[PDB]
Amino acid sequence: DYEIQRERIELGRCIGEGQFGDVHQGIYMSPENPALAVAIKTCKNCTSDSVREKFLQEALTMRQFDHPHIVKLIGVITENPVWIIMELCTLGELRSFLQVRKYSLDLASLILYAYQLSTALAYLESKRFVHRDIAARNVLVSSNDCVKLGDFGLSRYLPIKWMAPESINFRRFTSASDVWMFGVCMWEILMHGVKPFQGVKNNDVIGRIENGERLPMPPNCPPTLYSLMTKCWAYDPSRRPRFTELKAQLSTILEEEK
Amino acid sequence: DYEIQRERIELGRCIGEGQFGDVHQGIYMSPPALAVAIKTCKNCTSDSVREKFLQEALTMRQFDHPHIVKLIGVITENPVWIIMELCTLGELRSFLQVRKYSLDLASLILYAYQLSTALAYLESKRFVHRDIAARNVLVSSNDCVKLGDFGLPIKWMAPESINFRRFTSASDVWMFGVCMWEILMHGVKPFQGVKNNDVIGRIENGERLPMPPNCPPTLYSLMTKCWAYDPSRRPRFTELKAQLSTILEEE
Ligand SMILES: Brc1cncc(-c2nn[nH]n2)c1
Ligand SMILES: Brc1cncc(-c2nn[nH]n2)c1
Repeated sequence: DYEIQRERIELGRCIGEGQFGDVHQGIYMSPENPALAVAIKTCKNCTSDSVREKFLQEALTMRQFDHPHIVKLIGVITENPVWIIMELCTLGELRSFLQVRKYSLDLASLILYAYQLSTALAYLESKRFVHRDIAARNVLVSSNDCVKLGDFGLSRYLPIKWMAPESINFRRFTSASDVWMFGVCMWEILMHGVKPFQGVKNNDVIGRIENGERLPMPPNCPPTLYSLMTKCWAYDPSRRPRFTELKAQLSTILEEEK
Repeated sequence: DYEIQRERIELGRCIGEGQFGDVHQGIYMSPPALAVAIKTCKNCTSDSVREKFLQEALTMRQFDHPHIVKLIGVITENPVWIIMELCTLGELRSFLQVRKYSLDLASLILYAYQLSTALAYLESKRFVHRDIAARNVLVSSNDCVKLGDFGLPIKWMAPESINFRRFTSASDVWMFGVCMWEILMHGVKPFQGVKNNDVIGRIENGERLPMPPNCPPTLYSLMTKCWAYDPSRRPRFTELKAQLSTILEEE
C-alpha cells in the first residue's frame, strides 16, 4: 500500500538538506497522473537498521494524517537506498520565502498563513496529537496562497526560543505548549522570517519569560492580532486558548483588518 | 465581585438536597424580581467547610454559557448562601424517569447536543469537570438543559481514572458517553447489580454498555468512540457536538 516501485520515481535536483540525508525533488509516474512532482527524503547511513527504524518512523506518523495544510506522504521505498516520497511544496521553507518577499507580501497574506496553520493544528488537536515543534522553519510553501506543516520526525530533538516555559523547565509537551509555539510562529510570520530573541543566550531566555518578558509587537501588526499572541503566551498552560478558538479569531481578524 | 445583601433575597420552598445543605427556590430583587435557587450550608460556622462550599462559586464565576448554570451571587455572612439561576423542572435523571412515556427521541438527542455544547465550552477554557452524569444536569424547560455541580462514580469513570486517578479531557469524553447512554435509557443507572470493584475487570476485558432499545445505531457508534480504552483514540467535544447536530437533524 505504502511501498512504491523505485522505477516509477525519477530523481531530480537537491532542494534541501535533512536530518538523515539530502532532500531531492522528483517525478512519480503512477497509473493516474503522467508525472506528479514529489519530494524524496533520502537516508545516508540507512544500511544500519537502527537509523532505518528512526528514519521510517516519520512515515509511520505521517500516514495517520490527511489534511489540506499538512504535507502528504505518497509512499516509501524500504529497499536500500531507503527513500520517503512526499508531496512537493515548490516554493520551499516559509522563513526563506518571507525574507525574500518582505517588501511584496501584504498583511492579508500573512494573516492567511497563520489561519491555514491554525486549521492544520486544530486537526492535530482533534486527533489528540502533539507536534512538539511549531516554527516557521518547519512550514513549507506550496503556492502564494497555500502553506503546509511538515517535519514530523523532530529534527531538533534544542528550540528554547520557541518552547513554552514548562517544556524548558520540565520537558512537558501538551496541546497548551503547542499553542505557545504557534504564538511564536505567528510573530515570525509578521516579522518577515526573523528569528525570536536575537543576540540572547538560550540559558537567559527562561529567566526573561519567568520575569514576564515577551516578544515585542511587530511594526506591521494589528493590535488585535498581538492581543491574540499574548493569550498564547500565558505562563499558566490552563489559561492558554485552544486551536478551535484561535482558528475562529484569525477568521474575524482576516476579514476586519484587510 | 458577587457579594449580595441578604435583604435583597427572599427564601422560598425547598426544591432539592445538596452536598452541604438544602437547596431552596427564592426571589432576588435588583434595580426586577428574579426567581433564583439558594444553595445553603448546614455546618458553615466551620471555616474549612465554608472554604470548600464557597469554592463552587469561585469556579462558577469563570463561565458564561447558555447551557451552564449561572452564578448570580454569594452571601458570605452566616448563614452562608450561594445564589444561582433557577431550573424549575429540577434534576435530569428524575425528569427522564417520570417522562419515560412522554419524551420523543428528538428531545433525548437534543439534551445530549446541549450537554455537548456546554462541555465543548469547558474544553475551550481548559476545564476538566471530573463528574459528567445525568444526576448533575438540571432541566430549565422541556427543550433546555443546564450543567450544574461545580464542586465515587466508578461506573461513569474512564479506566485510567479508576486505575490511576488520572482526569483529563479524554476521561470527560468517556463520562459524556455514559451520560448519553443514561439519557436514552430514561435515567437508568449504568451496570446494575455489578459491584464497583468488578467494573474495571469488565472494561479491561472489552465489555461495554449495550445499545439502548430504539436508539439510532449511528448514535451508539458515537458512544463506542467515547469508550475507546486508549484515551488518545477518543474524540474531542468539538467533533461530538458536530456529530450530535447531524444526528439531531436526521431525527
Ligand atoms: Br517534505 C518537502 C516537500 N516539499 C518541499 C520541501 C523542501 N524544499 N526545500 N526545502 N524543503 C520538503
Ligand atoms: Br443550582 C439549581 C438550580 N435550579 C434547580 C436546582 C434543583 N432543583 N432540584 N434539585 N436541585 C438547583
